[PDB]
Amino acid sequence: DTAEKGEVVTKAGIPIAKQEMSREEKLRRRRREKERIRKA
Amino acid sequence: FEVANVIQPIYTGGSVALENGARILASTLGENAILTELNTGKRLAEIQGDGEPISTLTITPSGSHLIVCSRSLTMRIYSLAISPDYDSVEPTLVRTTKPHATPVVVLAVDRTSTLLATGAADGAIKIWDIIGGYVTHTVSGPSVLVSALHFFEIARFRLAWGTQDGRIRIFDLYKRTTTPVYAHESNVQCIAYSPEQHALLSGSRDKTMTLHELLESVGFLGKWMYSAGTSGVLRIWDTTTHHEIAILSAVSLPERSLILCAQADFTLVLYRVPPFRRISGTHDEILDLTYILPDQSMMAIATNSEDIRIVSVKYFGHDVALLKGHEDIVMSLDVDWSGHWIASGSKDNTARLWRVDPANNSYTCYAVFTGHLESVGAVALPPPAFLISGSQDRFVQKRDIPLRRLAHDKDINALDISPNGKLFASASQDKTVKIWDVEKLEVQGILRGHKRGVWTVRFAPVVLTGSGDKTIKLWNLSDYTCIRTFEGHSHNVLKVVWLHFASAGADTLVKVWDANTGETECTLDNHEDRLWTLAVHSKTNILASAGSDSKVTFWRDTTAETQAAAAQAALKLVEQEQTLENYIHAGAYRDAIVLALQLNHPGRLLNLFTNVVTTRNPDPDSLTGLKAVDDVLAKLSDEQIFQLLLRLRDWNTNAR
Amino acid sequence: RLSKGKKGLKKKVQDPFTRKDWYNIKAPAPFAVRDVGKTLVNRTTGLKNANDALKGRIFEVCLADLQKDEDHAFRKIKLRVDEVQGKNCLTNFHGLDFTTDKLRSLVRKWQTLIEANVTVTTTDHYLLRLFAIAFTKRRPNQIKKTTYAQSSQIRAIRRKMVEIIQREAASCTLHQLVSKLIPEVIGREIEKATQGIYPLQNVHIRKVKLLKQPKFDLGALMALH
Amino acid sequence: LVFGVARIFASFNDTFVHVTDLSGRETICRVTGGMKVKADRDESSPYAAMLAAQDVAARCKELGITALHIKIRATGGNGTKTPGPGAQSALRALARSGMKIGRIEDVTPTPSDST
Amino acid sequence: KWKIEPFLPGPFLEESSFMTLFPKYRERYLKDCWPLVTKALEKHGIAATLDIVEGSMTVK
RNA sequence: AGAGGAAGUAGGUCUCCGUAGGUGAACCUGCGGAG
RNA sequence: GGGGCGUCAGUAUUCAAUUGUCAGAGGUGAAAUUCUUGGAUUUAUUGAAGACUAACAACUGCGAAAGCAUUCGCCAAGGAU
Repeated sequence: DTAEKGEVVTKAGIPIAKQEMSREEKLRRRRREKERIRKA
Repeated sequence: FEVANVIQPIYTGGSVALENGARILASTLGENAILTELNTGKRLAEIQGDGEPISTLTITPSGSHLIVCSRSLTMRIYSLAISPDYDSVEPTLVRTTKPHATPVVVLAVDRTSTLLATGAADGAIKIWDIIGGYVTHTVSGPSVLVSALHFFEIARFRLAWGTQDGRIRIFDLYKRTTTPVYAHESNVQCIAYSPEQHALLSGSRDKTMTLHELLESVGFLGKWMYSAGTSGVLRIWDTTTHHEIAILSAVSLPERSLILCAQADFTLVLYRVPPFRRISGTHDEILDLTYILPDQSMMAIATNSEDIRIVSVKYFGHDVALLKGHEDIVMSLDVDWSGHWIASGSKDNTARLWRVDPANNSYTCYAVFTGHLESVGAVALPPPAFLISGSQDRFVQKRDIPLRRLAHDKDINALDISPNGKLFASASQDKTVKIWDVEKLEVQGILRGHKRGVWTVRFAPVVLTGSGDKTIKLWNLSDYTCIRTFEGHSHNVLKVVWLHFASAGADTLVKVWDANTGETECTLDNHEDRLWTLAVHSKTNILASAGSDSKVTFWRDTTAETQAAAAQAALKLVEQEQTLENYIHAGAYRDAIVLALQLNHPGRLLNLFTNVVTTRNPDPDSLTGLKAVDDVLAKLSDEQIFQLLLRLRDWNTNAR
Repeated sequence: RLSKGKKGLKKKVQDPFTRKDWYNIKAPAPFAVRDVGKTLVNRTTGLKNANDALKGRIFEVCLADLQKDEDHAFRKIKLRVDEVQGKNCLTNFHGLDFTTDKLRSLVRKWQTLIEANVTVTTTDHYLLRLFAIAFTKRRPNQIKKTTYAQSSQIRAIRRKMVEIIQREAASCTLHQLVSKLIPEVIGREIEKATQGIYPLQNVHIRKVKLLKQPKFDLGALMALH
Repeated sequence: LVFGVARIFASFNDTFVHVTDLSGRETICRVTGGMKVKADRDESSPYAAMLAAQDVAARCKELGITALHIKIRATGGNGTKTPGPGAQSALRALARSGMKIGRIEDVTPTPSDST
Repeated sequence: KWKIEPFLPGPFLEESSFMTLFPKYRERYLKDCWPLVTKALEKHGIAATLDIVEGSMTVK
């Protein structure tokens, strides 16, 4: 809620941008968010 | 879409004032007060004022003060600061006082910059210092409405006032005694004085001046009297024998020898003393725009001023000419697609066809059409081929240049031709659109209906109907059904123009979109209250929007330019992202860190910083291990320092 | 803020107060003050000179500002104007009207009003109608609540009312008739002469209407002013 | 003090602030109630009457009469014989912005027998 | 748009006055309910008199 | 224009004085000066 | 303020005309239909038509009943004393 527009923040509290993030890490972050959504 | 440029009101209703520097000019629009240079025409400044309409303003011969008084009883003085460049000025307030119990209607400022006199509606008339708020002496008290004043000296100063009845009274400021002259029958409009001749001229509404048709402004130069009244003509008279040699106001510069005419068409005419240029004050309510020439340098606008004005688009404010053939109100307007023929429909029952001669000052109305008994509402054009005229009544007509029919029940609205001239459709208030054969008297069919009442049709070089509800439809020739329907407006639409589509509203917004998609592309929000008509540049995509408000806004397309900018931006982005990956792979941590701070994405910047603080072979004097990274951290800019700090708090959160 | 109109209806606005001039109004003879106001009329030229409109108009003005006495806050008079001078507007009597506030302020319950109308002609051949109203007097030292006159008594009162107003308005000219209308001599004499039939609380003349004036004579019309 | 006669037609649907000379013939300046309010619901409102009275008093003080005799009326034939809110609010705003008031009278058309 | 403000603060040249007439059975009740009426009309600034002899209420 | 197939991306106070006007002795406002 | 016939008025409404108009007016809880720069609604003055007789007007009057309220004239009739 207090991050920048282009960037995301991880669970570690570190800003990483969606542009510099690769395709494999994008897929893995989508899978982890979908795993949390399935848990809830 | 960006605003290419606007044309704006300069004058509406109130009093105009000229400084002895004939560059600057202060005029009124509504409640506001706007001052502009005359020669370059750009907007110097605009003071807002209070909510009530402004009554009277003046500027001193030295353009140092601007004194405004509204219809609410108030008076504000503004000091002005002019640079060597006359392009822009800043007005700042000095004094706000309430002069009398009634709002003042007349003001007069002396040739020197030290006294201004003001005259009210009850008759209480006073004199004030301009540099500081005084009443240096009150002169009459409230008797009858003061309609004129004049400051003069005899070669200490004296001031003359002319009342609402014919009473001219002169007093010395030092003697402080008023003496009338004989007194006069009706409303004296203005008083002027010649110091070369020791002579007072009084011009009045009973068509007389004392040492016609009407009188509004008289004055000297110079030995040549002048007069302006309801006749519309300025007349020049000799001083010594009475043989010679509407208008709301006229002032006398003559050291610069220009006389300004404030015509009650709300126009400003510059006359030379032995039509230099004219500037239209307000295009009051614009009924139709049509963008005319072969090269399209000169748009013809049409409004309530009982005539048409041709003003240039390629100084940008100068009107080339004025063309008057109609009698009542010019209502609609249409040009041939092959150049030189413009045609005008009117509240007068006559319609007409004018030539446009571009490389001359010649403009003629040489084709006229009697037609039917009601107002010719709209004109359409396929020497031109012929003319199709519509009507306030149901009588639609078609006539050739060197036939009638019944179409609808109510007043019809708009008319448009195809570029090949085989089809023709008409639109009206009884929710029908009618296409018919244009050569014979035959009918090709009928559009089924647009819910309330259809306002504008358009042909695609596919027919477009804009209606009285908040919808707009696209119909065909083949089935006579709507192909497309669109919503999204908040009032009437009143004009649909083809691109190279766009639609104005009556909800002051003009919006563009495309037909095969069918969803809204962009919306445009410049204007004041209303919007009426749209013209288009025929070569490129430039939209000219005008309405009941007097401003006309010119928009140009920028989509190709911003697409080229986004394309080259993505080119530069992929190039510098690859050189960042190259510097990371090569181990050039310095230029890698510079390029990462430029590319603003930090997940790689953190890895570069962990590497440079653990390089395993650090320089002993260096702060972060590398002298080059020390150099860039020393030579960082302010925005890069602040963005680095905004990343440093996020890296400082993590204990790793 | 947003307009509402149809296509091409707002004409260019012209100033209507260039063509207007003021004209002071003088009242006729029997009123106390003469300057009563000022009228904004159109500017004279060919094709309807403004003196025709000034001959046409009438004014309605109260009697308090005429007599300078606020006893007559009611009884609004009407002034025709038939003559014009230089910056001047000479007037004549046309009618005399109450205010409807006093017409409500006079009617009470349990008492009778008697109304009477006459069409009388003065010696200057002006026909005019006089409408008189007369409310019944509640006698002091009485106990009964209703002061009702009988119907035959009302008819006798109305007969004496029309006899008085005819006999005391047929003999004088219009200027003497207005000079008798101003301090209400007629209502006083009706009150004095009807009290042998049934006493009347207040007799007023509520309307005077001038129907026809067959003469335009500047001699008598200026002998007024 | 030049007395102009202000006809205030206060109905329930719209209020008419109208200013004439002493004759009744020559209209000086009128501002209706609905031309100052965007809503036909709130066309007859004290705010509408206040705006209309302020505009009328501003125009008549630009002309310099500064004194009015006020005649208030309503729909009186088969109507209500009572003025709406426009009368009270227009007279309040009219004398609150200058305008020494002279004589007030409520001249409603009262039928002797209508239907 | 509909709310009306109380008047915060000589607006009369001719001293206006109105009258109405009442009968006797109302004269009793008006005579012993009048001080409330003239109290509130004095708070509004208008003098209110009652006349039991003629039977007339006047405001001025 | 078409159902499918396969794929990718997501800043002048106070006081005084001289003025000019206001409703006048005084007093108020505005200005120009001195403490 | 019982009935018939005539007559006299009074406003108000509608319609029309003459001016001043100059943007809405009208309805509604909101709206809409409608009338609206050839000028609606409004302001003033006249003219015509049809209707009805405010306030007075009631723990009343008259008529057998329904009913009957502008003034004046005529015509018979009726009640009580």
